[PDB]
Amino acid sequence: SRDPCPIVILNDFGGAFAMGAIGGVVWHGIKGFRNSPLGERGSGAMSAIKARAPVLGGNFGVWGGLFSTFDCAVKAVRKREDPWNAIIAGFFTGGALAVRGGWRHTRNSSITCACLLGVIEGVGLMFQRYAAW
Amino acid sequence: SRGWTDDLCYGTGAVYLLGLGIGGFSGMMQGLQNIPPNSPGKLQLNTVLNHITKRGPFLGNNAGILALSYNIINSTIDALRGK
Amino acid sequence: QQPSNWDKFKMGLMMGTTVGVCTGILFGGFAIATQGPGPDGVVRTLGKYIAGSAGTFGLFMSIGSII
Amino acid sequence: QVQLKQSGPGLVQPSQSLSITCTVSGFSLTTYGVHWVRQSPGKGLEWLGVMWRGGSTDFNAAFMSRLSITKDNSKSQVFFKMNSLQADDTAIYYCARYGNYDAMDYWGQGTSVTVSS
Amino acid sequence: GSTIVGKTLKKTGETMEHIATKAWESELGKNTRKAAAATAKKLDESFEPVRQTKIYKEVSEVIDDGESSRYGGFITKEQRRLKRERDLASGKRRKITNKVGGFFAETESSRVYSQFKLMDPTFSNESFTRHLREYIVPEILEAYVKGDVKVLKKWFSEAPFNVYAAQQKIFKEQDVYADGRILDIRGVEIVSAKLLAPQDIPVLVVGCRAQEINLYRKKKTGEIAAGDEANILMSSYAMVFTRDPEQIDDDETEGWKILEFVRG
Amino acid sequence: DIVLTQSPASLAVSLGQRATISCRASESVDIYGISFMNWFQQKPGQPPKLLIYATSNQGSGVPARFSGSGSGTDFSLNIHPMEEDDTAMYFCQQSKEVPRTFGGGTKLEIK
Repeated sequence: SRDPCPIVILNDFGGAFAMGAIGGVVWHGIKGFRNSPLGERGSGAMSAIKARAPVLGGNFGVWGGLFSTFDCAVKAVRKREDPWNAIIAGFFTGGALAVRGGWRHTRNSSITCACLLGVIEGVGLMFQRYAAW
Repeated sequence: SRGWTDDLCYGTGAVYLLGLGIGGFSGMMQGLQNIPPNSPGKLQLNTVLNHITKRGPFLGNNAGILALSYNIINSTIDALRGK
Repeated sequence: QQPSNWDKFKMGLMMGTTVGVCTGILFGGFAIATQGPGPDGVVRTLGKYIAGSAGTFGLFMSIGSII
Repeated sequence: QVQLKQSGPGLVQPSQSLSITCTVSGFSLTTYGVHWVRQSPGKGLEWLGVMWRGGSTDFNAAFMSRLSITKDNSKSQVFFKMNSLQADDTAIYYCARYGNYDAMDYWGQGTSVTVSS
Repeated sequence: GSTIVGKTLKKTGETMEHIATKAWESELGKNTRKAAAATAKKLDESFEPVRQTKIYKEVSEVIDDGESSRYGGFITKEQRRLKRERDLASGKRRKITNKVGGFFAETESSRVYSQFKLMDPTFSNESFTRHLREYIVPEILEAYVKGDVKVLKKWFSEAPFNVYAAQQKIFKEQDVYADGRILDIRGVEIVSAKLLAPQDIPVLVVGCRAQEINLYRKKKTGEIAAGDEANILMSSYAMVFTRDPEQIDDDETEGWKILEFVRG
Repeated sequence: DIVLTQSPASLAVSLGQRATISCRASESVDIYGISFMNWFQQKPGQPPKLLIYATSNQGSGVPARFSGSGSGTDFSLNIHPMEEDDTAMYFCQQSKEVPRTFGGGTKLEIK
C-alpha cells in the first residue's frame, strides 16, 4: 500500500527532514540545558535550538532521500521484492555520501553502512515473525 | 500534534529540493566568480567544491525548517479552527 | 485495525531499543580492540557505546513510528 | 541556602583522639571541596588539610602523622580526626568551602577546642 | 597479487588525466567554458528581474543572514578587519531518585559559565561562538601557518609561544621561511567546559577543522624546500581558551588567552 | 613555604580617609598570568569572611569600597572611604603552592 516509485522520493525526503529536525530539538535542548549558566538556562537552550536544529534536519533529509532514490532505482532495475536491494542501494548510498575525502574513507563508510543495513534486515525478521504469532 | 502524515512530507520535500537547487546554482555562480588568477587546476576544483557545499545547505535548511514550522502550525489548528 | 497511535509509538520504541542493543555491540566490536583499554576501561567503553547507540536509535525510531 | 555546621567536642584530655563532623547544606560534596583551618591565638592561622573536588585528600607536612579527613556524600558529612592532642593545640577549628580560584568563601561556626585536665 | 595493483593502476588513471586536461585547455574547451560563463551571466541578467521582485527580497531577508559562515568559508584579512571595525562601530554607537532529581542541580559547567557571566554581562554560548567563528580562529590559524609572530605574541600564553619560537628557531637555522594559505575552516565549536587545575581555574575547549598547504621557500633563491603546491591536506585544531580578569579594557585581545594548542 | 609579611601591623585612620594595607611574598605567586592571593577580614567574635579573591575580583556581597591590586611579589588593599564598622583583623592568603599559609595580622582602629 505504498506510493509509486518516482513520487515516493519527495515523501521520503520530507519524512527524513522532519525526523532530523525533531530529534535535533530534543538533543540540542538537552545539551543547551546542560551547558548554559545558572540564571539563563532557557535562553541558552532556545538559542542552541535555533542555531543547531536545521543542520541535523538537512543531514538526515539528504541521507534519507538519496537512499530512497537509490532504492527506487535498484527496484526498477532488479525488478524483485528481495530484501537484498535494501542492502545494495544502501551500500551505494555510502559511496554517494563520503566521496570527498579519500578512497579509504569511501570504503570504510560504504562497508559500515552496508553492515548497518544488514543487521537491520537481520533484526526485522524476528519482529515480522513473533509479533504476528 | 495529531499527525495526519499528509501535506507535510510533500510540502517539506518539494521546497527542500527547490531551495537546494537554487542554492546549488547560486553557489556554482559565486564559486565561478572567484576563480584564482593562477592555474594549478585542482585547487580551482577544491575552491568551487568548498564554495558549493558552503552555499547549498544554508539555502536548503532554512526553507525546509520554515515550511515545516508553517505546516506544523497549520495542521495543529486545521480542524480546530473550522469556524 | 491499524489506526492506534500508541501502539505505533510503542512498537517504534521497542524496535529502536532492539536495534540499539545490536548496534552497541556492532560499534564495540572493533573500537575496544583498536583503542585498547582507553581512559575509562573495557566495560565502560562498551556500556557507553551500547547506551549511546540505544538512545540515538530509540529517539529517532520513536519519531519515525508516527511518520 | 548554603550553610555549614560543626559538632562540639571540647575540653579533651591530653594524648587523646579528636573527631569533628562538618555537615553541609545547599551544595553537594562531590562538586565542592572542604578546607580545614585552625587559628591558635599565639601562632596565627595555619592550614591543616583539604578534601578536594575529585575525592582525593591532602594534609600539611608538619601534621601528616596524625591527620585524617574522610567524606560521605550520602549524609553530606566531612569527618576530621586527630589522633594526638597536646597542650600547644588549644585553638578554634573551622571548615570552609572553596569555590572558584581557590577562595574560602563560606565558613562554618567554628569549634573552640581546649586541652586541659 | 593484489598488492602489485596499486603501483600499476594509479599511474594509468593519471596518464589519461592530463590528456583530458589537454582536452579541457584546448581552444574548443576554452571556447565552451567561456561561452558557458557568458551564457551564465546572460541567464543571471535574464533572471535578475525575477530576483529584483520585492517579495523575493523580503523572503531572502528572512532566509539569508550571516549563518552561511556556519557552513564554511574563509575570510580575507581586510574583510575580517572591516567586519571587526563594523561591529565596534555598531556596539560603540543502586541508582537512587536523587540522581534523577539532580538534573536541575549545579554542575561544573554551570560554575564555569557563571564565572564567565560574572566577569562580563554579555557572555553566552551563541554570542561567543559567533565571535569565535568570525574573528579569532581565522586570525590565529592564518598567523600560525604564515609564520607571523607579532599576532601570536598577544594571544598565546608563555608555554605555547615558547614552544612555537623554539620551533621557528630551527627554521631560521634552516635558511627557509614558511608560506601557506588557509582555504576553508569548518566546525568551529565548543567541545566541553571544564576546570583544569587543583586551584579550579575555569577553561573552555575549542575544536575546528581546516584545509591547509604547508611549504617552505628559500629566502635567497625562492625555490621549493618542502611541501607541494598540490596535496591540499586536512587538519584539525584543538585549543584551550581562558580569560584574564584584568586587562579586559585592552582591545584587540579582549582578555582572552590560549593555554594549549594541539594540531592533529 | 612562602613566608608572607604585612607592613602596617598597627594602623589608625580618621573617618572617610583612605587606608592602605601592604602584603609582600617571598616568591612570585603568579600562574597563567593570574596572581592567586586573597584577602580576609575577621571580626573579634566571628569566623573570617572573604573580601577579595584573585587580587582583582570582589567577593560575594562585599561593598565596592574594598579594592585590591598589585602583582609580582607585592600586593595592596585600599579602603578609600573609612566607615566606623570596619574595625577588624585583616589577613592575606596565598593559593598557589600546596602548603597554603596566611599572613601575620593587621589591627585597624579609628582615632
